[PDB]
Amino acid sequence: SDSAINVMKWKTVSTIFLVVVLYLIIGATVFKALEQPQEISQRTTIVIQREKFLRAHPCVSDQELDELIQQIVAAINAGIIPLGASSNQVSHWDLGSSFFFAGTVITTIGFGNISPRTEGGKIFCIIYALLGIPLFGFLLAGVGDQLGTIFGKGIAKVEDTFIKWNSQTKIRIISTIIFILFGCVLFVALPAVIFKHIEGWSALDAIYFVVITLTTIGFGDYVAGGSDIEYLDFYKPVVWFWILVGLAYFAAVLSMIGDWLRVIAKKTKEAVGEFRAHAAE
Amino acid sequence: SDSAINVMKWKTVSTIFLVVVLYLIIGATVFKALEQPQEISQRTTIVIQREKFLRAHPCVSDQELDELIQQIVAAINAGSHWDLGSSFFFAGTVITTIGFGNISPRTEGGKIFCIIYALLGIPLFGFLLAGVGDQLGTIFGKGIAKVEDTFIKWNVSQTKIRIISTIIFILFGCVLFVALPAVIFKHIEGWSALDAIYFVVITLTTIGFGDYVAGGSDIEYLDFYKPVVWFWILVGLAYFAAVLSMIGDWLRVIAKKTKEAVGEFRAHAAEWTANV
Ligand SMILES: CS(=O)(=O)Nc1ccc(C(=O)NCc2ccc(Cl)cc2Cl)cc1
Ligand SMILES: CS(=O)(=O)Nc1ccc(C(=O)NCc2ccc(Cl)cc2Cl)cc1
Ligand SMILES: CCCCCCCCCCCCCCCC
Ligand SMILES: CCCCCCCCCC
Ligand SMILES: CCCCCCCCCC
Ligand SMILES: CCCCCCCCCC
Ligand SMILES: CCCCCCCC
Ligand SMILES: CCCCCCCC
Ligand SMILES: [K+]
Ligand SMILES: [K+]
Ligand SMILES: [K+]
Ligand SMILES: [K+]
Ligand SMILES: [K+]
Repeated sequence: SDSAINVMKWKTVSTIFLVVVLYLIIGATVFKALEQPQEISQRTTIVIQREKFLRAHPCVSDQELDELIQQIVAAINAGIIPLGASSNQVSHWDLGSSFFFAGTVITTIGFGNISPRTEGGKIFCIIYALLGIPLFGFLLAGVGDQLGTIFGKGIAKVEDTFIKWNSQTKIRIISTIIFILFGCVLFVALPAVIFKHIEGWSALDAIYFVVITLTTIGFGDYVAGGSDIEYLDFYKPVVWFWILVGLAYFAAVLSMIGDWLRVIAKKTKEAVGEFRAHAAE
Repeated sequence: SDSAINVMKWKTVSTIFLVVVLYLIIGATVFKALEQPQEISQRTTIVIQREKFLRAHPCVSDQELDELIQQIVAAINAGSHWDLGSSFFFAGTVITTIGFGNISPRTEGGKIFCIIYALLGIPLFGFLLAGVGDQLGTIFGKGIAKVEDTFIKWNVSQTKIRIISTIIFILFGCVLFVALPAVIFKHIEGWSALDAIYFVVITLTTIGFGDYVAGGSDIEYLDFYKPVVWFWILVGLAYFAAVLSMIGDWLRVIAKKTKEAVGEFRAHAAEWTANV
């Protein structure tokens, strides 16, 4: 029965779909709860700064001020810092920042602090992506395998010495804790400590950047290297290598959580089973 | 030899690594080629707009202008952005990992909630998107059951018709998932021809720069539009996941061919050299 299993699939997909829809509603409501306050409190305190310099210089047209701000905002997206005290500046598409940008594309982090304006760039980026993404996948699978058997040598020693009197399936719980623990050391903690001390970011700002970068949501609200500071150039290529491996590690993490959410479904599936079964005597 | 196979692994990974590294250098050089010009040409034509606004409105001092720019820069860090709908959008950007980032959490809590929202939401979404991939997958399977009987009872027959089935995937696919939505984005947002195709590939590859975001301007939006784009993403993502996988498998073959092509090149060479 080829279509009997497919009916059992749609009943699965539709149920999940509604879980996601609900999860989007939960997230939505929590975010507009978290962010509506700081929005209106910065919105109300920006029209203080507007009407302070609306009435301080009426000799400028006053309708043109909002035009001017839109002219500055539009040029900000090309990467400007327009100032009287500073008119000579770095490039956003230098030898290195374009190489960064290839990175943002093939990883699909896509920070977007750098985005192509040139019609050609867009078209080259389309084609650069569609081939580069699947390409990178192989590197990242390879680095996942390489890291995968690396940690396999770590547990071969640990699953023999901790073989005292009394199990197989229970030491599977202890191996996974040491993954997540030692993992979140080199790939979340240690790089966050370095970003904090190098970029100058907060404690959370650096952890947040790490999860945003290595999940590959990559907002761009934080980008490591993106200010003009100094940069030791021991720094820049370490972060490349961090991403390369960090991505691989998170791909496992997110898969692990994926498989956790398999079980927790099967458990709540069976837990609804027993809840329906007893049903008030 | 447990380490003889592992040396054959690292020789694979390292060779790929250098392909990617080289590919990054190729892309880099092409982008700085494409984009260095438009950078300096917009940089030089923005200090025209600066020094025009001293001369066209001397009312403003040179000193208050740098205050003004700092007032704009400070407001850039804020960006309603977090209404009923735009936060729901933002959950979408997170669990899909498109992450347009036109909306990003400023609140310490938002960041922490977003970390946790992502780590659980991403794997969750994966299942929906796998389900929609399966559903779409057997949908197109019914499309080729009809097409692999009418064209396989006459001319140039099978395993080469595997080439013709995959062209009709990519063709009919790029119709509902690249063309048709790009046509609608062009006419709704007001974007160019390329701008809409570019947004599509950027959104559905999930690079999601954010330089284009469908819904992200303050245009009047029909209550038909917003939830169509959701549904577009939901399916569009699935379709591209296949596409990018297909290209992935293409790059398997081309490697195996150049692997074997180096094999024969070394083989005739090394035996030519050896006779001496
Ligand atoms: C605004 S800027 O572009 O002009 N400044 C720079 C910004 C970032 C980098 C860089 O390479 N950072 C490490 C890195 C590597 C690969 C990937 Cl994929 C992502 C990241 Cl974050 C360099 C210059
Ligand atoms: C600058 S703004 O945020 O305040 N304005 C808006 C921006 C976007 C939307 C919206 O609903 N887009 C549809 C959508 C949904 C989910 C995903 Cl993953 C991608 C997309 Cl394109 C609405 C308002
Ligand atoms: C200061 C750093 C904040 C990070 C706090 C850790 C959050 C990680 C939670 C992992 C997801 C499990 C949520 C459990 C809800 C039942
Ligand atoms: C964050 C909560 C999302 C899932 C709802 C739980 C009920 C399970 C339905 C069987
Ligand atoms: C309108 C520009 C489209 C170009 C990219 C489409 C794929 C063809 C590249 C070989
Ligand atoms: C060792 C694998 C060589 C891979 C070559 C990739 C070809 C891309 C050409 C567009
Ligand atoms: C817009 C033209 C790009 C051509 C790329 C070819 C580089 C080998
Ligand atoms: C972009 C072309 C890469 C060619 C390298 C092939 C080495 C086997
Ligand atoms: K992204
Ligand atoms: K992004
Ligand atoms: K992504
Ligand atoms: K992906
Ligand atoms: K982005």
